[PDB]
Amino acid sequence: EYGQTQKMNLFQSVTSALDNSLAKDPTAVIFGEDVAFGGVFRCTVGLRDKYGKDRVFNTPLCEQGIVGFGIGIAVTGATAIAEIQFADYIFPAFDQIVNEAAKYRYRSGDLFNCGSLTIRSPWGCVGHGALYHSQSPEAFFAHCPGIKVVIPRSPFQAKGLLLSCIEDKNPCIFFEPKILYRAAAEEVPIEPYNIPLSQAEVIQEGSDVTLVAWGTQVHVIREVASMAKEKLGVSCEVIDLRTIIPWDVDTICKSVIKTGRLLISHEAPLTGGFASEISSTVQEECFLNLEAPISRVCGYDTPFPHIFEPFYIPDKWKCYDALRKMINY
Amino acid sequence: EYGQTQKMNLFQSVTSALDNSLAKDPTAVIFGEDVAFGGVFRCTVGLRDKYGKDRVFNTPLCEQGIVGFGIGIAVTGATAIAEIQFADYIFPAFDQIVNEAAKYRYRSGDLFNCGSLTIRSPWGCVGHGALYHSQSPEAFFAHCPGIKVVIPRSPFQAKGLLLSCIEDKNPCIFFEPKILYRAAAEEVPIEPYNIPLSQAEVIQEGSDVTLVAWGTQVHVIREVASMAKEKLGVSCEVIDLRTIIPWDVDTICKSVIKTGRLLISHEAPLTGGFASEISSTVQEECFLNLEAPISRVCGYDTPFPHIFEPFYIPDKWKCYDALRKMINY
Amino acid sequence: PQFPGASAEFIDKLEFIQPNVISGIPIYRVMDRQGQIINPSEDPHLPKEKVLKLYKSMTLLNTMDRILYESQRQGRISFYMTNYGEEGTHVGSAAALDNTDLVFGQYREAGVLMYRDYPLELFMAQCYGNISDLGKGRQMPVHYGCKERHFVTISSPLATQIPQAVGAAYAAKRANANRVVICYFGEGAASEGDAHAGFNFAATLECPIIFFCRNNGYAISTPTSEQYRGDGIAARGPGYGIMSIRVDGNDVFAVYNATKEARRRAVAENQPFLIEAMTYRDHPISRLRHYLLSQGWWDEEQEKAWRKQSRRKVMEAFEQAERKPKPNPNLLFSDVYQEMPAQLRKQQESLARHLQTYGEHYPLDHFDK
Amino acid sequence: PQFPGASAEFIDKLEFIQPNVISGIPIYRVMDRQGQIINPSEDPHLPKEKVLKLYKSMTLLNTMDRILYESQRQGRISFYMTNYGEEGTHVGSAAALDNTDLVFGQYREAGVLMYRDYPLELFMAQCYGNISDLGKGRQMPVHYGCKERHFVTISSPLATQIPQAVGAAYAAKRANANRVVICYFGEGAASEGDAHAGFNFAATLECPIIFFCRNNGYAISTPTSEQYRGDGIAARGPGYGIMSIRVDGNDVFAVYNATKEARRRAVAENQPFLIEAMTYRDHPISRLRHYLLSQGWWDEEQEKAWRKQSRRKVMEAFEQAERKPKPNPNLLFSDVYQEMPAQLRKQQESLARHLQTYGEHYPLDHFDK
Ligand SMILES: Cc1ncc(C[n+]2csc(CCOP(=O)(O)OP(=O)(O)O)c2C)c(N)n1
Ligand SMILES: Cc1ncc(C[n+]2csc(CCOP(=O)(O)OP(=O)(O)O)c2C)c(N)n1
Ligand SMILES: [Cl-]
Ligand SMILES: [Cl-]
Ligand SMILES: [K+]
Ligand SMILES: [K+]
Ligand SMILES: [K+]
Ligand SMILES: [K+]
Ligand SMILES: [Mn+2]
Ligand SMILES: [Mn+2]
Repeated sequence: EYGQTQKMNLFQSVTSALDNSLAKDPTAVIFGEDVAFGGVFRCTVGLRDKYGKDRVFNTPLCEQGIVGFGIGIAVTGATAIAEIQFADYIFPAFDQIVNEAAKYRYRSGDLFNCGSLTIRSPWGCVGHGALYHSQSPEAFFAHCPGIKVVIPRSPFQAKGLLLSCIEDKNPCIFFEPKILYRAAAEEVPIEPYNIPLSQAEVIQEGSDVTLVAWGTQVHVIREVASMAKEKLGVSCEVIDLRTIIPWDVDTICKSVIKTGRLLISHEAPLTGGFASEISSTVQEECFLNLEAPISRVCGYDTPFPHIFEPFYIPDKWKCYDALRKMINY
Repeated sequence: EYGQTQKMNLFQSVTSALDNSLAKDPTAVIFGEDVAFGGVFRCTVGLRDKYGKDRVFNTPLCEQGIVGFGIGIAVTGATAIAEIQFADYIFPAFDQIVNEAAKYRYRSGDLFNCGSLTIRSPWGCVGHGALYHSQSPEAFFAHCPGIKVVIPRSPFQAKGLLLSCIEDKNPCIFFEPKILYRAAAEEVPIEPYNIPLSQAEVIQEGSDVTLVAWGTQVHVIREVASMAKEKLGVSCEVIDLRTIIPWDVDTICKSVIKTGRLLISHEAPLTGGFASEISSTVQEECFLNLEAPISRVCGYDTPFPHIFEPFYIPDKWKCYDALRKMINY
Repeated sequence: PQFPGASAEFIDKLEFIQPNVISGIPIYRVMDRQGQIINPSEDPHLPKEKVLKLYKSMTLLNTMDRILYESQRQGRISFYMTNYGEEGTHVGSAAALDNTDLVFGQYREAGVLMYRDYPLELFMAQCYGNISDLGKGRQMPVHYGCKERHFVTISSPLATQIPQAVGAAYAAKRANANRVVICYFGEGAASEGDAHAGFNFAATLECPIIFFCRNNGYAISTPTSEQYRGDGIAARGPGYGIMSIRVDGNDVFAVYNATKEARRRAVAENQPFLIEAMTYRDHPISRLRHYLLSQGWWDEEQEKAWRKQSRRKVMEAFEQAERKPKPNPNLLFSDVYQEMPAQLRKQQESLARHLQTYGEHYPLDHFDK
Repeated sequence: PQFPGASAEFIDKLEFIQPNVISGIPIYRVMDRQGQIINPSEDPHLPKEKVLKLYKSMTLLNTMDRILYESQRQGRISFYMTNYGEEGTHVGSAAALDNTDLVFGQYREAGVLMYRDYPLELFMAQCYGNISDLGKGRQMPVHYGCKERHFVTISSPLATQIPQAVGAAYAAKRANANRVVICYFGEGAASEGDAHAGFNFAATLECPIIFFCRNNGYAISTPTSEQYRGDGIAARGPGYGIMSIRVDGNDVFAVYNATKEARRRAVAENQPFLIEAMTYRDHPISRLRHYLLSQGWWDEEQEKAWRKQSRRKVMEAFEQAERKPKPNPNLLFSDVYQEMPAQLRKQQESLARHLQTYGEHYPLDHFDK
């Protein structure tokens, strides 16, 4: 398919995407807290020595300023790849993201834009990260017309989705599931390649029920597909949404039209989580095919706890039990 | 019912609530940009002369600092009523609101809290406010466990809901529909009174369809109820949600269980708007009663335009046409 | 002392460092209230034609303000922010810039556009949101932008342009084409956290940018006693390692000299400069007038003739603006993203259908196609 | 000059104001590296018992750090932030405070809790998230809080406590019971916009608060050359109208004198003070040791005995912490709001049912009830 490959874990596939970007786009710079020495998750290792201290550099410890600065770079046409050290700390930049980056092109009649901006950030739980090293903020951004939000599930998906976000002409947030940074490696092409934005991927076909998730939770619903087939002889269609907005409404409705049943799952809290947007849309377009209520299996409506994490997350057992009931509705 | 009343418009009913609070709670202070001289919508007129310059005062022009400062007051047990001048400018405080105020009690095991905090802010469209004088940010806050979000529809509802937010022991955002500040007046009691939080109100009973909205859009769906009865002989049940979170799931399901059909409406953009949360929940609890898809009639997924406002808002005609189709589904 | 955070000696006596507020950074002035040059060695000796261009831009801006302000009071436009007291800061600083220097600002920077020859008809088109607005009628009045004149579209949220401006200056440094960025804001906006972000990034990243703070003593109702307690904003520059100066914003020559010299050094040295121009919420126009008179470059007759011609240029542009249609409602949906997502096209399509059936209820008469 | 924003004279010469960085605010020192008092007129002559309490709190904190740090390396706890180099700033400043002064901080302030006698078993309970944690096991390790000791629960997002601390100081002013607030943060956290918000509000609202900035030259990997370009953080105080001083954070006596005097004036005058304590990423403990020796207040034998006793107190608390159960999972749902919303109870109930059926798959063995 894509030429010579190499075993990479997710952090490695990130550095590969960033290295390929800097190599072919002379305007591109990478900046944020502690990126110069390689970053706290090693995602920028070797890149400042390779490309120069004016292209891969540390900013002061100020998130609103990191995003505002990145927008200013992108206004001149240069590629700005900003990092926010944990997705949990993206909120001081919420006004720059939502009132500024997202609206820049619209409000100017396309006289100005920040489409060459990408903000990449570690995301999702990690076993022990508690309130502020665990968050999945995607739904906060989903209500904001003008940004793209993208979340991969593996090293190969990560490099190709990050390359698309970097090259896309709209401000993008790329959320990197941090618990996968050093998990299992898979083969990833050395040279650049793209995976399309706003396109979900059906990774397993099935006929009885549709499962949708993103990031690490995709591996959760893959295991639930196995459990269900094994324990209930139920055929699950398993879908990785990938892009949160704009999202692939088409691929998800087509599937629900075939199976008649949907379970959506994410680590973020239930209330106002993105599963409600997919749920309500699917219900509107597929109403006459629904055999049972669309289920949402999500984190509880609480902050993300340290010691109680094992009981908080929407794990395979929570999902399997929800699927079971849905089958018997 | 509530003693001597007086004709008040919404701005007046706000000052009445704030005056009653300061009169009976010696700890209470009101602060924000330009509140000392009465505020840019006249909501604090006369209150600094009456109660003192240490109790009703101007801060520097810094929203993150306004909310952080308010949280610090409330940590000592004192009532802090902060104002953000337009809801559109609440976003610089998003991190204080979401990572701090909302989580303060949880993360400390209830050793500390900011429950004596209320943030009040002008909200919703105004005819000509364009991108940054028009926004309805409620759905951004709805995904945050630990805050309450409340939105009244009239002067009488406003004073009683604001009094509850002020007195409730959880951090509250009260959004004041600014286009009503000087609209029609209604009788409002002079002395304090409370309207409960997390309780929707059925303002008109009906049998064929349920309509839900909040703020100014409640008057929109009241007119749609009239149109429908007149033009289609359709009996609408009209519901003002009032509290965005925690919301009155019970009152809304009871109604949909009776009517079998639901249309939800809000000025905020469709995607990730709060109507998707009500829609998906109602579908889960009332699935076997749904005669037709739950409809969402919302603003488009764009920023809020100056000159195109008449074509953007989910007005009575948009809603009526959606209801029509839903009746004939 | 061996501490990496600071270069300093020890002291063996406890002494707290006190702000000098009562006797602050002095105010640089070139010409007095009578238009007299105070110290000939500071005179910029701008040539007559340029100085007249300054005068005429200041006064034409003032004529347009008068007309549009009255238009707001009558409700023909929904919003207006004037430039009264700000004509000198803006025309005098713009004149010291290269034409291709990128400008960021907010509500009092129309003077910069005027000096750069932005057509009156376009200031008008934006205020009326008509078909001629390249902003497509999407933003509130006075939210001007011009890509040709290197003037970044204004947004309402205060101070957001400040760290953006620093980014554009960083990017300019890298591109190596000798350009500066200027960023204007008021003393109230300087209290937002984005000002502290911008100031700090500009110094640590070594960016060729001029921060131009206009201090008029008020942010809406809030006097400065309630906005800060240091010696204004200039006193804050040295704390970020930024070279700073304070100038008389009623003196176009003083604004010009400080801006010119800031630009020269910012560009050469890749370092930020802070100019705080003091103004009133004696007036830049009359002060320059007294200067024109003393050089023999202007007189009563010329002044009356120019007042009449500028009034008519403004009213020609005004009447034409008021009469143009607004853009097609289709344009509420474009430029949200660069491309239009299919689900957004689907909403465009739903409005089209809606207006097919219910259009009599919408003001379709005023909008194009 | 008649400008409301600033009190100042005119100047008739263009002169940009330059930062003095090479020769910065000097560093206040009381005792040299040998524990010798340098200038007797600055000696606080703290009584022996208090000074020994300082020494013992610093060293016991260091013993606990050693043990918990190794515990993190072995994976028995998930996170740890030590106090090495910070013992002097924290014990010396806490000692200058009243016991009821409210403390806000972040990751290097356990010294304050130690001086205020927070039980070792509670530092431990929080790190292990066990039943004895009044924080109910909800936050990452080292996120200490104590309502009894007036120590506001730490949160991970940097600088957020700074404007909160200013609010609590405003509220204290109004209550009129002679209390100060102290707010600790690092030089990296001082770059966030919330620091500029806090500093400014403290001066304009006239709040009795001490800002205590610990400057160790680094924020994770980022040296200060990349964090700011002014003369550290102290140089920024005067720009907000805040009285500022810089001290040797290796000298408990110097930290104590500046803190004591800041507290006295903040409370009396309702004004903020800024202390920047310089530290290393020569050591506060050994320096105080040399002082104890020269007064005849300590010796080798006492030092070995105390090292042994403190090690055993720490290990007693450690072993007990490790052996306690974690709290009931029911506690993940409470305190979200003060009351528990019905829809949240419904989720609590769904977990209970879930664990009825699938509990064998959860670590239920370690959690209470
Ligand atoms: C983030 C934000 N908060 C508040 C406002 C409301 N506002 C519009 S102008 C203004 C005063 C700004 O004052 P200053 O920056 O001094 O400019 P000046 O009007 O004196 O020229 C305010 C508070 C805003 N536009 N943006
Ligand atoms: C808002 C936010 N951004 C980033 C981080 C990650 N972070 C944790 S400690 C730290 C360095 C803080 O440095 P400084 O304030 O100097 O304290 P020090 O560690 O030197 O004591 C960083 C960047 C954070 N916790 N919060
Ligand atoms: Cl505004
Ligand atoms: Cl952290
Ligand atoms: K991009
Ligand atoms: K409250
Ligand atoms: K702006
Ligand atoms: K904090
Ligand atoms: Mn001002
Ligand atoms: Mn540090």
